[PDB]
Amino acid sequence: MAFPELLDRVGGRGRFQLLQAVALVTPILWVTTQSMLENFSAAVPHHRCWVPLLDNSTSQASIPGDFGRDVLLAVSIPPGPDQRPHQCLRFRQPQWQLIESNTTATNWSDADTEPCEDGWVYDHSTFRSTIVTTWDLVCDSQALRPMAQSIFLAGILVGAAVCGHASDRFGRRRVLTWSYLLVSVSGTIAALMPTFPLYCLFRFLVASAVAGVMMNTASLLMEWTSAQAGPLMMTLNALGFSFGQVLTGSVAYGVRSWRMLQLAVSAPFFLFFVYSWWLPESARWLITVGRLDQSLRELQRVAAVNRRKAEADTLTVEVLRSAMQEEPNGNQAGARLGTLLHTPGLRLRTFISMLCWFAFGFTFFGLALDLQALGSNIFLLQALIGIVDLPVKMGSLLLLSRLGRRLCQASSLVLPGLCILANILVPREMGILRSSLAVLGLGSLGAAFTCVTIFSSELFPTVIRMTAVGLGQVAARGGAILGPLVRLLGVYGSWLPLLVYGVVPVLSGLAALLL
Ligand SMILES: CCc1oc2ccccc2c1C(=O)c1cc(Br)c(O)c(Br)c1
Repeated sequence: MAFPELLDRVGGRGRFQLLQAVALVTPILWVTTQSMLENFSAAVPHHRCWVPLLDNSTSQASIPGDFGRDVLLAVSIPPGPDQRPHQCLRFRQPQWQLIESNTTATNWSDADTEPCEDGWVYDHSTFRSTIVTTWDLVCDSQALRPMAQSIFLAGILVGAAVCGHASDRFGRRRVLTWSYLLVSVSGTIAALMPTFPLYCLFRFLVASAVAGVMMNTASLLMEWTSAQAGPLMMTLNALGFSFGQVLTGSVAYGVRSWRMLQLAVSAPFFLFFVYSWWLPESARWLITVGRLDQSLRELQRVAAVNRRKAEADTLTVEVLRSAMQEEPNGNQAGARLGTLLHTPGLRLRTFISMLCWFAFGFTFFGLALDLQALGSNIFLLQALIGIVDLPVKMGSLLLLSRLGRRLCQASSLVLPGLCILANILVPREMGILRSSLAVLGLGSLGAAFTCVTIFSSELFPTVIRMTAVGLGQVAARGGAILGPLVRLLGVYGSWLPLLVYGVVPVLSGLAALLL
């Protein structure tokens, strides 16, 4: 009397699973908002150096002559690479000579310019305040944003590991609801810190709790349903991320202050926590540990929801004990890691699998967090990524049976990569075509994640099937951390970050055909 018999006899498809799927997919949207808020809360607006002549009204009253704002801006600030006033320099001694056109204003030495020691001036047309405006992440401090994003992703990884151990030892629902509470508390606290390091630490905690809640939601959604309806729930979970993208765009358009935006994003998790208590605990894990009475109570409850009390009556403790006896043992999990790499037949498939996992995190998170440089309307670009993803994710499922198994991975990585590499070659004059290629590039990478999850299981044997999938997750998380740090290469040239973000997926796709 295995557990699947009990799950089928109490009802696997009836009602209850739909309600549980809704209640566990709703928080995924806000999980996505928390993950991708860093694009909007930390946007860098156009800035110019602070000038006593222009900004200070006391010096404004002392100006001899009614000089226009553009004239004074040209007098005070050297021109920049894009014919705009330069961001990080200022004339120490106001140059009245530059106004006259009889002198070619080209012989300016760096010794005549000094760093902006009196602050900066930011435009507030599109954003009222970001962390860059608040803590002056400009010039010499421009490299700290990728550090913050990498800290967030490392927090995701550490939280995933810690919550894995905690859910293995204590259960699913308890860790899930405590993750809800910790998300809410940590976000609310982070929305009020005065200094940058405290903000980074509390974002680290938020990321840890987000990883925990995502993993526990996935596990609970998978475990309470029969194997026949698993892919439908996985597809719903995948669509949850696109809906979260759309929600992130809408909410970021709604609120233009980073503190208020963070508070609004972190608020609904308390409402999730308050009702998370009513959710039934997973019966299989309760059977595994040995709390037969609690598992029987949950089984009776869930069968009562399915309006199947007549079949629910005959459940007995001895059947539960037999099911516990029939549970497979996890002792061999220690040696499953070694046999993946030591076996030559298994070694080559793992390396190809890891590269596919690695390419997704490295490419997507290095670009999905940098929509500022890919276009002007960040609000429209954020929503379009979610919108384009849905047709591609569903369309890729149909493509599986027709063109075969092997060709799927290569096509799902080469095409998104080539679009990114085509971004450089397109002239900057055509902005409409320039932005469209980037949208299709990152938008199509969503089908890559969905494909690899299904693909990895079927290759490996059932004995080590679970372990191999876990290794791919670690590589994807590890590749995410290295993503934002690539943007530091932009000082050499603007095309350098895009070349790495395009070349890497292509090689991963081209090496994927050898499986
Ligand atoms: C925003 C969700 C998320 O944040 C992470 C941080 C570190 C490693 C993985 C993730 C991760 C995913 O797994 C993921 C999976 C699928 Br399928 C998607 O279509 C999108 Br979009 C994201």
